[PDB]
Amino acid sequence: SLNSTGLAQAAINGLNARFYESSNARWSSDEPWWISGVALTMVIEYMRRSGSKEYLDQVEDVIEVQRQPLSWWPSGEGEFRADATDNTGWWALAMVRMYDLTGNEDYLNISIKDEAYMRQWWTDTECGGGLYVDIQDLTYKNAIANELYLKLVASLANRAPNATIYLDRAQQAWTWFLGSGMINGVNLINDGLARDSNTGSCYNNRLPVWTYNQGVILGALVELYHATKDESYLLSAQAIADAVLSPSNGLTSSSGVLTETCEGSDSCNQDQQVFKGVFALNLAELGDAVAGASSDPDAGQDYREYLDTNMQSMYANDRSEIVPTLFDSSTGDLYDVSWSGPFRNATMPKQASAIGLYVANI
Ligand SMILES: OC[C@H]1O[C@H](OC[C@H]2O[C@H](O)[C@@H](O)[C@@H](O)[C@@H]2O)[C@@H](O)[C@@H](O)[C@@H]1O
Ligand SMILES: OC[C@H]1O[C@H](O)[C@@H](O)[C@@H](O)[C@@H]1O
Ligand SMILES: OC[C@H]1O[C@H](O)[C@@H](O)[C@@H](O)[C@@H]1O
Repeated sequence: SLNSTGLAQAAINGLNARFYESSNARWSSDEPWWISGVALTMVIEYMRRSGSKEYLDQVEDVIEVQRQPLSWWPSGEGEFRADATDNTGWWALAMVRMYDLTGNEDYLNISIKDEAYMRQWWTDTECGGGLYVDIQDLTYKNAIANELYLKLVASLANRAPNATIYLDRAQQAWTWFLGSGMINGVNLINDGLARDSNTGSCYNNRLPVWTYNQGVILGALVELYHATKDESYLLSAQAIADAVLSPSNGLTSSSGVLTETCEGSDSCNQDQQVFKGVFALNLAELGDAVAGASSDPDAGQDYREYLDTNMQSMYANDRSEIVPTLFDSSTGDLYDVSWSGPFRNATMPKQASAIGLYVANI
């Protein structure tokens, strides 16, 4: 059959052999720094779900160096506090997984510092809530930043000492998100909000439906369920997932393969190349929570069936292997952006998204 653990490791090896920079303790300095954080999450999640620890030394090197005050944002004072709330949020969630893997209070403390940094740009005076993404400009409360923050406070509500204040913040944050309008008529999440020129009220800006904006919210609702034992959160998550799996909504191909909207025009940029893996890994948390929340053995079978279907398509259609040489004995797998289309080339955001799908099936 298909050993997702073996292919995850081969993909991580391929990510490392092509894109990891030993001298910089980071993958691909020419790609968005926040995608290095996503990559770290995938490697941590692989280790956490497979029981292996083969990349734990490497992960710890990356943390120690990216922990330092950023050259492009020294006012953050390190600990991943960067020039945007979504930048910070990706690394914050990686530290939560780091904590889950190791149990070291140190990583949890980074997440606590990051929550407090992000909340600095939560304002109740515009849109009745939510935080801005552009720390320097304060012109956009989008979906990804508030989804990341929501999943952070919901995670802290399950792990941090003053867990109650985080439960209050997460419940208050989910209420704002739900009533914000970003969840549209088919239970998908548009990119962000826009503000009325004359009235100051906000509305769904009808910008694209990105796959990672339907994933991160699922993890937040799963964490909100673990902290409250309220299945209504799982039900809300399940509706967002169900809309994604529905081919009528354009996210799922006629072959049952997840497809970013830019894949058609072949115009997926550095950011959008990683979106799919973020959704898959989050849907795996939904499927796991759903299967355990009920005695039914078929609970979440469709989410697992979906991830499996997508894995075999990416394995057969999107895969390419590195050429070993007399000097470089490094082996592994490389992956392009389309989980059904051909393999043209591999980039770090595409590779990280491939790892996410394999880890989602581990
Ligand atoms: O490509 C769709 C997104 O494009 C814009 O943001 C790009 C990325 O910039 C940030 O630094 C990262 O943290 C990412 O989270 C973010 O996607 C925004 O318009 C965003 O809302 C779009 O979804
Ligand atoms: O993501 C890469 C990261 O490093 C660059 O040097 C800066 O311009 C940042 O604004 C950017 O976010
Ligand atoms: O339209 C919503 C939003 O779209 C853009 O991506 C942002 O740069 C903002 O200027 C604007 O408010």
